[PDB]
Amino acid sequence: QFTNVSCTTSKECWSVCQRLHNTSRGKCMNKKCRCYS
Repeated sequence: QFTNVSCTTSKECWSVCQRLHNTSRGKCMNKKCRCYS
């Protein structure tokens, strides 16, 4: 799903995603960091 968190390095979506939802896998798009199941 989407998160209002922007990014610079994929390292960021990861921790955000796993903390917020039961995930771990994440990757960012120029618009924002994004999470995946």
